[PDB]
Amino acid sequence: EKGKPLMLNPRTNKGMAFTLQERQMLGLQGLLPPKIETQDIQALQFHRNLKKMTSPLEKYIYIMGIQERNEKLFYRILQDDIESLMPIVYTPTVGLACSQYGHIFRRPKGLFISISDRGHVRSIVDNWPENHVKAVVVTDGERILGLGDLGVYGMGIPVGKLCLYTACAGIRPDRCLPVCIDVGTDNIALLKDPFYMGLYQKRDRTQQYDDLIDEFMKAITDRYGRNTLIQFEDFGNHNAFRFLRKYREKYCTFNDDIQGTAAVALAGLLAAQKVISKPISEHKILFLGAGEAALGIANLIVMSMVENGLSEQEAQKKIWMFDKYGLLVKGRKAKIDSYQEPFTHSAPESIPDTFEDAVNILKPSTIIGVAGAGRLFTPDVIRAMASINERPVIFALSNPTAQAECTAEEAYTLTEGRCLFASGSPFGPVKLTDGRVFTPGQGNNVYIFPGVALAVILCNTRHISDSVFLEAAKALTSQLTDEELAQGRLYPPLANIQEVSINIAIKVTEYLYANKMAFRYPEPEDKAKYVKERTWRSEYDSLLPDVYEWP
Amino acid sequence: EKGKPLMLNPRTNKGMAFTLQERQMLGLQGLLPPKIETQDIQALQFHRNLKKMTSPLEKYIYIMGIQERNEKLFYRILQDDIESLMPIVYTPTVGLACSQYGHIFRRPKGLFISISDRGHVRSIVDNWPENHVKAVVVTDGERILGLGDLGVYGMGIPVGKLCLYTACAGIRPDRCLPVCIDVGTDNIALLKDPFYMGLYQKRDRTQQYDDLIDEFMKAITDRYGRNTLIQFEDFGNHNAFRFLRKYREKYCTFNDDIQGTAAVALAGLLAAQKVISKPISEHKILFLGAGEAALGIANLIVMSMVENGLSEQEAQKKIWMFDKYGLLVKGRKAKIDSYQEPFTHSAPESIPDTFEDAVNILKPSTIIGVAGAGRLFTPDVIRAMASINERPVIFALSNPTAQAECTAEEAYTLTEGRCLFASGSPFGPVKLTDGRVFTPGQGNNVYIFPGVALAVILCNTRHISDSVFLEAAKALTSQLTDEELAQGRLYPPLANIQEVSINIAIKVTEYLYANKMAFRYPEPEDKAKYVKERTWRSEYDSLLPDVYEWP
Amino acid sequence: EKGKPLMLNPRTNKGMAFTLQERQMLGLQGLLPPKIETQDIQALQFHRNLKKMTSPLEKYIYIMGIQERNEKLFYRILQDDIESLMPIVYTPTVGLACSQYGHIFRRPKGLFISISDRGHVRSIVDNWPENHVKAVVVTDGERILGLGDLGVYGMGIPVGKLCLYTACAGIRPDRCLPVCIDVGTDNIALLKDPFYMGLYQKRDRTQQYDDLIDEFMKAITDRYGRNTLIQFEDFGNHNAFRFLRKYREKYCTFNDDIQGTAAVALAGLLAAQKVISKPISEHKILFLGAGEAALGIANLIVMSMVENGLSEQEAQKKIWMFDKYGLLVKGRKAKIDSYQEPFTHSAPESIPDTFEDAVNILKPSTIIGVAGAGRLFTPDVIRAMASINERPVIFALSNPTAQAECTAEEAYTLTEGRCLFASGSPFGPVKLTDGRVFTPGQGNNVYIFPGVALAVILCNTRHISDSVFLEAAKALTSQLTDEELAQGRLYPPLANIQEVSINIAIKVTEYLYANKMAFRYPEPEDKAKYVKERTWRSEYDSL
Ligand SMILES: NC(=O)c1ccc[n+]([C@@H]2O[C@H](COP(=O)([O-])OP(=O)(O)OC[C@H]3O[C@@H](n4cnc5c(N)ncnc54)[C@H](O)[C@@H]3O)[C@@H](O)[C@H]2O)c1
Ligand SMILES: NC(=O)c1ccc[n+]([C@@H]2O[C@H](COP(=O)([O-])OP(=O)(O)OC[C@H]3O[C@@H](n4cnc5c(N)ncnc54)[C@H](O)[C@@H]3O)[C@@H](O)[C@H]2O)c1
Ligand SMILES: NC(=O)c1ccc[n+]([C@@H]2O[C@H](COP(=O)([O-])OP(=O)(O)OC[C@H]3O[C@@H](n4cnc5c(N)ncnc54)[C@H](O)[C@@H]3O)[C@@H](O)[C@H]2O)c1
Ligand SMILES: NC(=O)c1ccc[n+]([C@@H]2O[C@H](COP(=O)([O-])OP(=O)(O)OC[C@H]3O[C@@H](n4cnc5c(N)ncnc54)[C@H](O)[C@@H]3O)[C@@H](O)[C@H]2O)c1
Ligand SMILES: NC(=O)c1ccc[n+]([C@@H]2O[C@H](COP(=O)([O-])OP(=O)(O)OC[C@H]3O[C@@H](n4cnc5c(N)ncnc54)[C@H](O)[C@@H]3O)[C@@H](O)[C@H]2O)c1
Ligand SMILES: NC(=O)c1ccc[n+]([C@@H]2O[C@H](COP(=O)([O-])OP(=O)(O)OC[C@H]3O[C@@H](n4cnc5c(N)ncnc54)[C@H](O)[C@@H]3O)[C@@H](O)[C@H]2O)c1
Repeated sequence: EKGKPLMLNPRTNKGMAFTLQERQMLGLQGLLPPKIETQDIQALQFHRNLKKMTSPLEKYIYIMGIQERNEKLFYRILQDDIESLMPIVYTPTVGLACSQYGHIFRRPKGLFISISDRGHVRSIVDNWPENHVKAVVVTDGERILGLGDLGVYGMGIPVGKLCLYTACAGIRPDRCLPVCIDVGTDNIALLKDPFYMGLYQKRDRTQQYDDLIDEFMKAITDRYGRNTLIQFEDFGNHNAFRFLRKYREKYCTFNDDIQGTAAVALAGLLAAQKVISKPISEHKILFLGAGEAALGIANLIVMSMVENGLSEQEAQKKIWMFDKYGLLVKGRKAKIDSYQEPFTHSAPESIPDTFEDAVNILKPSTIIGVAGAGRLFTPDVIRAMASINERPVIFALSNPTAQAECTAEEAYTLTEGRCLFASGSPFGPVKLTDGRVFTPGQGNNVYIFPGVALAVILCNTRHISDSVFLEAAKALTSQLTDEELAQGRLYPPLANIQEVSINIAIKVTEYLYANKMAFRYPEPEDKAKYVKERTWRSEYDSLLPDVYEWP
Repeated sequence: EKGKPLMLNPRTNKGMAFTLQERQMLGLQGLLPPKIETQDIQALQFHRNLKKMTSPLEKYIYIMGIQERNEKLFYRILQDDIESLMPIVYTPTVGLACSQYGHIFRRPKGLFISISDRGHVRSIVDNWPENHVKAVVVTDGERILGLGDLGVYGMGIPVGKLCLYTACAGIRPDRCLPVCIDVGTDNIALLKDPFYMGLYQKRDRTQQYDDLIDEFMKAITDRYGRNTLIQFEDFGNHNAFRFLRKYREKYCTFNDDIQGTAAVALAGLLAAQKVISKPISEHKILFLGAGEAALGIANLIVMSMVENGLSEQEAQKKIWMFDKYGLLVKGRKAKIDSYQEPFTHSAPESIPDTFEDAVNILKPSTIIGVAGAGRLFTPDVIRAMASINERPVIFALSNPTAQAECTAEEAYTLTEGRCLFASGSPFGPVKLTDGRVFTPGQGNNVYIFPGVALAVILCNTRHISDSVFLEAAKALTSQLTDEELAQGRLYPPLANIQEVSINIAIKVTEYLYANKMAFRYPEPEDKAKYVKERTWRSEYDSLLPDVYEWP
Repeated sequence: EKGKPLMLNPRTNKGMAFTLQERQMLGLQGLLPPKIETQDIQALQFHRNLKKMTSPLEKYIYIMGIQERNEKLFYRILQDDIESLMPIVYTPTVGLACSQYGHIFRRPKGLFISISDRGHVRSIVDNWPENHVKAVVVTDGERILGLGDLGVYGMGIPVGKLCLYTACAGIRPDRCLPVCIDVGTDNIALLKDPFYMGLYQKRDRTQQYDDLIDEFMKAITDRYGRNTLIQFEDFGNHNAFRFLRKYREKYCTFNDDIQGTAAVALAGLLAAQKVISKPISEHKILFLGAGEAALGIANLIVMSMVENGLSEQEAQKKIWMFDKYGLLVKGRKAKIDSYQEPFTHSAPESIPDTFEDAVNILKPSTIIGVAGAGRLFTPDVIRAMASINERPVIFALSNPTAQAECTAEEAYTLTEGRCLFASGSPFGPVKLTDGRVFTPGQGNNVYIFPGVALAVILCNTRHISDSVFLEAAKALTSQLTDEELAQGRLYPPLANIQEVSINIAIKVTEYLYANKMAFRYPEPEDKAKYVKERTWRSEYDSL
């Protein structure tokens, strides 16, 4: 294939980096201006132009323009300046982009499956032109973090996340399939817009909803394979969580809100445990929240303790949960689900009404907040920890920032800089009155999903075990240098997310083979060389035909 | 477009004549054996192989195999050895090929329009992939010369004739469309064959026949234009002749049996008139036959005399016709059609019963036989001419050989080598008893259809006048050299059919412009250079991309 | 995809059998005659046309004509009349067809890699349009059995063999890559030919040649994967045997003339054993030839014996070899390879000068002829075996009839119909004076290469062990029914080559999974169903 098509296909288009010989031999001569440049100077021109613009939204449009024009240039510039541009391509900007610029550019990307297509979903899946899809990321656009129900404009989130699959772990773009399921929207801003690109109905919440996600799962799987990696993104928590439970064993699926959070959470505790060298039986964890997030993080703490010499039942007894109804204790007015049982214990003689009370009586070394209620780590709660512990561990994991349990500012000032703090929220550094400055711990799911996704795909793995995320957690924290642990870092620098994501992938690859969950044989002797060699790269290929004389 | 497709398209395939650089740059390297040859040595290999085989049928299969593989090589070898291979590609072999090898190779070529497709013929025409069809040749396969009703196996005839359009006049192959109309067959050899490729019914002879040919004419014309050249080939004479009359004015159409015969016939008379210098009023023509052939040849004699100083009514009086019912004379038992009127005259006082009688009483300088009855030029008839004339002109034009009015052998022996003889039939040389050898005149429609077709297409002419064939006749005979006229040649050597066909085309081009029947403007100053420059040629083009350094 | 290309593509072209529905839908109405047919009518039409063709060479040209126009129809008619058309498409008439091919017709197919393309073999491999090649057959065409050095015209043989891969074992044609390596030719009649299609040079036998083969192996493997089955065919006996040794551990490779021959020979010997039940102790095998053919048969025989409770070197003691310098014996004047050593034994008191003398002293139960020197199984040799043995086994395997060690005629007559005889030659039935009628066994590599190939591809096997060929030999003989063994058949009928080939593929698949040589996971539970439902078929698809 030669001529114009080479230029209109972003997967092969090199633009001005088309060699003179390439332009002449492939019939491009005259279709480009008469000047050869390299990926280097192409990339340099873009970085320079991005430095002139200041709006994140404007940066999104500019860089997503390239992704449609020149695939390899897009992933060069993305990887050149990854810490700055991960927040532009993905959260928080992608959500802001979808909402505002859905109606104006109207450029279709990925696959749209509406409830109108019940019974014929296989035939919609058959229209996707790529034959070896390895990674599917799907949304119904119900809960875009910090905006809400954006309907089909949700498509932007799977696209953005897949960009990071490629940028961070070098997963092949052609092997990725962003999907948007349209069951309606509850947002009258969209239902009353004559220019809305989605179905004009309230979200279908009937059995037809559950049957369509079922049909989609079957359909993707029947074309691409049983081992096809599937993530649900910005679904309603109730849907996302019950779907993880329904499909986790039948399909190759994992969920960032539960399992990525658990890996990122544990990674941070493990980092905290390297500076504070506090012994295993000196440990007691108290959760604000007892939902799927708490259960997921808790499960992974239990499993970590069991690998370090404790017993499942010993590890469990070091973990307490406090939900809406208060502390979770054997025999109480409020419900206790059978997944919560393992962390529901015999009451201590004092029973608390507030979380503050619960801290004072239990005296935990670590509080983890996953309630999504708001500032429930109140100064009295933060103050009480500083009192009970030399170095208290305070994780305010609830997102977004409004829902977070406490700020970095109020966490560090009220413990006079002695707490080991992490959040999902982006808090800036905080300056105490003695002069010294604290940069808080920022837990980010991008630490986990790229490396995990790459290992599962490269191994042809069909089931993602809890131990994957355990192994992910250890792999992340094992990359913190002794110099970095002394400066109070709980998480590697995002600038190194590539090296980080690949080492996690090598270590999960090692785990999946060692435990007979890989189907890619023969098994490699060296798992490092196996992955470092199957990563997609942004360097331009030669498209030059091989001309040579005959001796 | 590059790679395998270049090789599977016979219009671009060069086979072993693909340059090393072409093979490397276009992605053919390894798809061909590792040896470069030229058209020269390709052509040489074929000629050498054809010399080892002796059956015309075997020569047909071998050479038609190339036409499907390598278009330009096919037209090189065809033109290299044109006198030998015109009879293989076309009549008489093509008819013999169709019959025998229709059922075995079963390779579809050209467009099939069946009576099953009444009302939807435009949509069948729309399936032909070439957009600028200039020349259409169509059969219903009813009367293959010297075989009969071959049904859809008739397709071979239009294909073969189009081969000669290209070989003889350099008309573009891509601009040619062979067509086969299937209305059934009356041949039970085909209707009882389970492997027959055509419709299983007797030929439809109802109004639906006339309506389908109408719909086909409209359809071809509505896609390709009003100026699109159309010939009917091996239709039943009644159909071929009444269709010429119905469409001749509405459409750009001409018929070889009537108009090609008239041009070839007149060309021969004009040649005879250069050696015998017998004056215009010393001339009297007697026809055996008074049908469309006689009328067509007669019309063109009248028009030739009128250009030389006679009057339409004077010229007519020099022409007599003798059909089944005898001599055509004002007031006789038998019918006289209004087209026959002009050559129906007042009776001479003796009235003949036999053609022999008619010769003796009228004493014509020329007898032309177009009756299709058989040996009606009996020795007494041939003898009577030798008696009445120093050099009698005897044209036995009825085809095939069985239907011919007399042989060359019996024509030359019974006039003791004094007759100027021509036939449509291929008679070998004839040796008289005084030693000397006569090569007879062979009239061949290939003298006329290539040159005429090229002029009409190159001029965007919409109507083919009688004067075209007049001009064709003069153009043919004007090419006989004075040396050739002394040896008794009535027709140029077939070995030079290319030069001959192109000069005819130049001279018809001159006529069509001079008489405002051309639509291609601006009109060229020099009509020779206009045609010599628009001829398709068999030389291979370069497909090499233009690689060059930048100064 | 649409219209004319759909007809010009032999993979898709159904010809007259394109349904009205398809024609309406795919823009074919008008491009085809009115008539609509079924594959049954096309095949029947074709079988009739072929029967009035007189020459086996005229037949080749007709059927290969269909192969270039309608691939489905080509494999239908081939499978329909598989026994008669097998020797048309392949051995022997493919060799004769090659001899006078590339002159009159000279259509190109497969992949041509020149010694001129040195260092650029990857370009050429990348020019092959198919993306999922699983089966490569390669030749340099130095040793076409019967004709010899046919240079670049040897391409016809890989093409011939891949046709049998598909016809016999239902290996997908679009996953087959015939390859001809052009390194020059020593054929003088062919170098002087101006219309020859190869390099006008003598065969490059330098290091450049060995490097080219290394580059080919690496190129095929880089594009299509390390799994890719690579089969060498009609290579020089010198190169084929040494390239097998070199590559068979590194890549997924086998050689038909060594490992295929070995497997078919053993299968015959094993069939002979069910008939006569000679106590394994009494077995004594004497080869005419000590070539890599003999070494391949010998290796598989000891593996059979070891598997039936003999120790390795105790089995080797039962096998004697005799070449151009007489019996292979310890401290002999002539030269012995390190692969010939295990079948080189201490000298018996009297050292045989002649093969007859070798038979009388050693008094063997079986004689295997693989010397390609002609009629060395002399009447006196055949009478000796008849006298020493109740049921003597005589295998005359030198392939071209004229250089077979003996005839069925000679074997059955001079043995009073007591001998179990196989050859590689197409000998007819033999009628003795006592009125009994003997049908000699025809050993044919087609019993093995199809089923083995399918199994290795389907199991994503990377190394093909000696045991695969031992298991294939056993799989072949087990196809023989009690009636067939009673009638004294040594091979199953060729008419059933498909069933035979697919049963062999199933047994080899079971062995490969059982011995951790299959890398296709998940492991199937029903191997017979796994293989049967993965075979490509001649049945037209819907478009
Ligand atoms: N590059 C292509 O255009 C292409 C397309 C189809 C097949 N192939 C060939 O087929 C052969 C078979 O593949 P294999 O099983 O050896 O692959 P593999 O064993 O190298 O990889 C194991 C699995 O991971 C996938 N994979 C590998 N690298 C990846 C990446 N960067 N992103 C996402 N997924 C990735 C594969 O599809 C496979 O499912 C390969 O040798 C390849 O050359 C190539
Ligand atoms: N903005 C968003 O898009 C969004 C929405 C929902 C959840 N989330 C995040 O995802 C996670 C999933 O939450 P979930 O589905 O388990 O919610 P849930 O209500 O099912 O469970 C959350 C837990 O917090 C507890 N809780 C609620 N209010 C409380 C209070 N005032 N005091 C103490 N405990 C209280 C609940 O009892 C429960 O145990 C949350 O941690 C949240 O950070 C984000
Ligand atoms: N060669 C191609 O692929 C192609 C296709 C379409 C259009 N064109 C271009 O469109 C322009 C317009 O054409 P034009 O009106 O000047 O043509 P023209 O005036 O040279 O020819 C007059 C007519 O005769 C036809 N013609 C010319 N040479 C012919 C041949 N060898 N056989 C049969 N028919 C022949 C033309 O189609 C036209 O109808 C041309 O300059 C040409 O380059 C080229
Ligand atoms: N074999 C074939 O495929 C075939 C078939 C028909 C015609 N042709 C040729 O095409 C031409 C067209 O013929 P047509 O359609 O005008 O036929 P027609 O019958 O319409 O006219 C032929 C003329 O010959 C005359 N004729 C017939 N028998 C005669 C006899 N015994 N004596 C004197 N005159 C006699 C007729 O009266 C008539 O004037 C013929 O000249 C013939 O050579 C060939
Ligand atoms: N189970 C069935 O009924 C059935 C039948 C036909 C195809 N399939 C296909 O098999 C797929 C499974 O994936 P896979 O292709 O990796 O496993 P597979 O079992 O189809 O592959 C086995 C190996 O042999 C190859 N192969 C299979 N059939 C072949 C043939 N006839 N000729 C040559 N090579 C052949 C394959 O490329 C692969 O390397 C399914 O997605 C399905 O589409 C399944
Ligand atoms: N069984 C089958 O279906 C099958 C298949 C393919 C090939 N073959 C045959 O395998 C044979 C291999 O032999 P090759 O010709 O390639 O030579 P080779 O070098 O492979 O082996 C021939 C052996 O015979 C010996 N030899 C030569 N002349 C001799 C003589 N007069 N007496 C005793 N020994 C002699 C040689 O020294 C050598 O040891 C071929 O003849 C070929 O026809 C058989």
